[PDB]
Amino acid sequence: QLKLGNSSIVTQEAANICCAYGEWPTYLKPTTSTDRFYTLKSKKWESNSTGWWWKLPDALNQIGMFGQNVQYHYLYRSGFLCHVQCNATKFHQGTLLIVAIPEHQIGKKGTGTSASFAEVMKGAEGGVFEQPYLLDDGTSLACALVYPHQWINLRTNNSATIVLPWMNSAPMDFALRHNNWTLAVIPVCPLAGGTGNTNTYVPITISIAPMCAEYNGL
Amino acid sequence: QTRTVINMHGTAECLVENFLGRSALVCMRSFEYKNQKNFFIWTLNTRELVQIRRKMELFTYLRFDTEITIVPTLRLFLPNLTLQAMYVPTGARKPSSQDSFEWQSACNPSVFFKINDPPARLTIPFMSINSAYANFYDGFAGFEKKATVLYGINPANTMGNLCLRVVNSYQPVQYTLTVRVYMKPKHIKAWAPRAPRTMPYTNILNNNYAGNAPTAIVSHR
Amino acid sequence: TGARKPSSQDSFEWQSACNPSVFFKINDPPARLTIPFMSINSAYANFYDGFAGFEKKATVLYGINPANTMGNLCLR
Amino acid sequence: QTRTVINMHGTAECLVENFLGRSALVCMRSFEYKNQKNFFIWTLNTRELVQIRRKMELFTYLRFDTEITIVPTLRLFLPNLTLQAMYVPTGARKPSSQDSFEWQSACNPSVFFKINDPPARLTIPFMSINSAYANFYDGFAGFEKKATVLYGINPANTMGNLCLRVVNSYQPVQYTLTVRVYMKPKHIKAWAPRAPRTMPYTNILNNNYAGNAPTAIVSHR
Amino acid sequence: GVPTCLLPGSNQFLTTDDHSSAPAFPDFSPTPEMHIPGQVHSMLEIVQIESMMEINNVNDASGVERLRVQISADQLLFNIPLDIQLEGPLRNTLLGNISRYYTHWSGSLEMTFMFCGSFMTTGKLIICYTPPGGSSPTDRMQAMLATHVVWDFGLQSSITIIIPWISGSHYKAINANVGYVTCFMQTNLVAPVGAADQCYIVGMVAAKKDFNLRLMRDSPDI
Amino acid sequence: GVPTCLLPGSNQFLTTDDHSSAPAFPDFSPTPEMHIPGQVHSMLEIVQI
Amino acid sequence: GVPTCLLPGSNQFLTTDDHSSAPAFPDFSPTPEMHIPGQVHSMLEIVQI
Amino acid sequence: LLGNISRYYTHWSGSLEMTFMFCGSFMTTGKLIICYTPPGGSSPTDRMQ
Repeated sequence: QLKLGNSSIVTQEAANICCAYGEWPTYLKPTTSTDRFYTLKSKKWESNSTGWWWKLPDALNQIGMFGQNVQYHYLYRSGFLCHVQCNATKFHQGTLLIVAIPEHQIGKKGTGTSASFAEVMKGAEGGVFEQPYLLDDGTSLACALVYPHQWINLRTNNSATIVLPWMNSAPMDFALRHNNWTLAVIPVCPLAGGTGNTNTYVPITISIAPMCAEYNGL
Repeated sequence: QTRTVINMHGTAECLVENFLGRSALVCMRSFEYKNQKNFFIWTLNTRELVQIRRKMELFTYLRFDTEITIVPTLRLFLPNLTLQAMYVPTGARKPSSQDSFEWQSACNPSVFFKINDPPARLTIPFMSINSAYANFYDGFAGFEKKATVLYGINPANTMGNLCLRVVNSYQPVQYTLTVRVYMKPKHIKAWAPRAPRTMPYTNILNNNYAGNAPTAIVSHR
Repeated sequence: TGARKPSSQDSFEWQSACNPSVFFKINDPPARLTIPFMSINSAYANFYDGFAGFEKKATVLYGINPANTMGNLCLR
Repeated sequence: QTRTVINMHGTAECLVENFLGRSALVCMRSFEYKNQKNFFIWTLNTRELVQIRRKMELFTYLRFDTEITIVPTLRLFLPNLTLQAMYVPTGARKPSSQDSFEWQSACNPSVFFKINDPPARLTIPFMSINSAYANFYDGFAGFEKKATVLYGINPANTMGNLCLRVVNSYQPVQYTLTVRVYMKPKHIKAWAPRAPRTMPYTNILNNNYAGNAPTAIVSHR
Repeated sequence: GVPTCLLPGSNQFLTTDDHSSAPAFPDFSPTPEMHIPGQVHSMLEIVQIESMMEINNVNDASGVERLRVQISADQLLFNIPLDIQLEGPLRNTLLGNISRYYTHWSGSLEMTFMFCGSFMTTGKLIICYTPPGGSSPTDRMQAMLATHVVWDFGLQSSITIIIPWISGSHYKAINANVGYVTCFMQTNLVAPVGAADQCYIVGMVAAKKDFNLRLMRDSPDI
Repeated sequence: GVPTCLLPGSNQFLTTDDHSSAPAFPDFSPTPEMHIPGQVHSMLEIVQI
Repeated sequence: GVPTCLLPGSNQFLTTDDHSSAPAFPDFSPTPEMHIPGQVHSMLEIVQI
Repeated sequence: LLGNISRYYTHWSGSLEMTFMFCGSFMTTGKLIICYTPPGGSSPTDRMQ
């Protein structure tokens, strides 16, 4: 039962919580009770789904005291603890690949113009892959394992944990229009809980905790 | 169908420094001269040539010092013309024309050479505001919620511009001068390697893929 | 060895970021390169009592070690 | 409308030596040659180019050793003509014409180069009688209460003159030779910084301001 | 003064020379660097990172469907050549993409097969490795003789097979051939009334610390 | 005699190069300097004012 | 800077010169060598046969 | 001096000190509220802000 600040979340950790590139997040004039777990809206993992993605600073611009500080303060610097729970019975099957892409430049298909502020900055709602196979990046899903990756296998491994440090080429950056990380949950193998489709949902639960958070300018 | 018995070697060849860090022909612009314009302007970016663009886009962040080597070439329809290569950093007005006041500056570094001389070199140090070049940027240059501000362009990532002027532009002969630019990174430090790209390119300002098909990379068996 | 040869003078292979090259002019001293010991095999074999391929066909030439190739030089 | 997170640096860039002390194109004189005159005469002063003039006028007193680099340029309507750059110190008669006895002197230093050769350099040491150059002078050159003596000209501040002669002046071809002069101070020591100037210039001999208006510098809100 | 002599190869532009050219900015200090996470010193460190492979690279497979092999209701399941330039399963992998920048390569591999079925479902596969030269197996009897592992879903979720050091080069053009890896249905696929009859297997490949890339060349991918 | 090799970027005029060029006056002594008040070493000292 | 003087016989190609020319591959390692039997150091060893 | 010197430099960063001097009589008295709004925040319009 994990708990940061006031909020708590019940976990099912059974293996070492791997830190992204083995660096535990830390903060180093700038600087405090907003370091708490935010559980995003549950997402339906249908058999015909493609894949979801949340931009963490974008995802937390409007959520509680963290959102209030980001709207008030001109800068930020924050690590992210991402907990993903695919909730299903022993009967269900499939594989979720959780990839924390650094600087995931969204790429439209068969257009000249780039993605606008609307298509990129979903916020708390999160986005959906048009082409999961190409990560909407020109890359391959086969090559997506270079990034901090984990597997939710509906057999054995029913939850994933990612610990993202401050990945940016500046000590601090802006949350309003920059996205250091992109947490992408992609179904590698389609959900096949063949119970006559009594409940095809098998919803995914995302929980983001901004750790070692500091800001500049009150 | 093969005869390969490869003995074990060292890791010298597979260094990032030896991979990214060597000269590559990025710019091959030509200019006619006949009976005011046709000066050389070039934005410093690794995205112009597809091969080096993919090789650089293998990594997220990387620092280097850039050796820019300019090779002149004269193509008459050889006189030893004087060439001036001026490296204008970001935030300085670009030369409006060949006969522009910006050339006669006391702040913009430049080199004077001639055709018969060895090709010119400059080493521009790690120039960006940001503590490392970002090949990809999941943000916006400005704060305006308008199409005027382009997506995925860090304005700190600009390395400045290089402007070459043929001082002896007005000559008795009609010809073409072709400038070759060679870019060589030095002391390369790389962080957060990216997934190698598969599909072709559209433009330097954007990462759109058109399409080895977009639904299948490998030629199906 | 194992790189596509320049198809013509105006070929993309010249504008490569992987093939080493030298730029000189006529009045300049003659150009030099020092290609290190380049073969896969730990020494050049002047004679080879074998075959390049496995096919029992005239397509595969006799007494040619494909590791012995030192590469090609292309002047433009 | 901006993305600026600038990390703390050293004070190397903001040194006075690195500010004033680097090459600047001060003189760009041209000379026709066709079917006795059109020799190059230039007074050594920092006041010819407005940008470097303001940058120098930021300080009252300053000592330096001057690197003068001459870049030749031939413009035919290229033959390797011989150029002689003679540095005549203050108090020596100036070359009356191209074919003048002053060129054949045993006291005036000079350099012999040609067009295809690298551009010529001299380093004239700190040359003034006075122990430092004064950009501003609140006095008179002479004692006469007459308009003949100019106001605010220290006659010790003169660095001497540079005279370039094209030895191969008489040639079968009609052309133009353009001389570029680059001035680079060295070991700069500055004293008593002045208020930065705002308004434009009229002449090198005087500090008159004509007029961003003379009653208001900043464009009014 | 001091004598000097312009050797042949002087006044030439070697495109791979390394010398300290005259600095454009003499006393300028670049922006100080700090600890950016995920430091990499060589591409040999990149190939260490495992990557997913297109085992099901048939024309009927479109998009992510190419990355998973179907298994459901004792026939051959899949075959994979170890050639990393024969536009096989290995082409898309970090191994393939990085190695196609190098003409000469040699080293051992580790292949991880992960099962994507239900918790209740159980079965057996036989995964055999055929060294180079030997014809790829066609029947269980050939598979049961070669260096193989009996992978069980019931006990072990994902299996790892270490392929000993292999080599190949493109260098006339006759290409190259290296050993195969094959999977045969040891038993039926046991699934209760709840779990779906269909199941998927996903492939993963990485290079051990013994891998080496020697001669750098341009990749013909683009 | 001693070998030497003219590297690329030789016989070029870098406008920001720093080298000890041949002295116009070899043994001439500049006018000795004395303590002029108001010494400044950097523009970062000027902005302090 | 440092003076130098181009001696006669400079800018010539001696066909029997021996100097360390600029390496085509700067940090490339050639294939390691092992003990090949029948080492020969001179043709004076060949005539012994 | 800050503006004039800094306009010679593209990249700049550092803290400032602003001195406000009153030019009224000795007898005259009053109060002002001087507020600093960090970057991004809209400039204040009322005493409460």
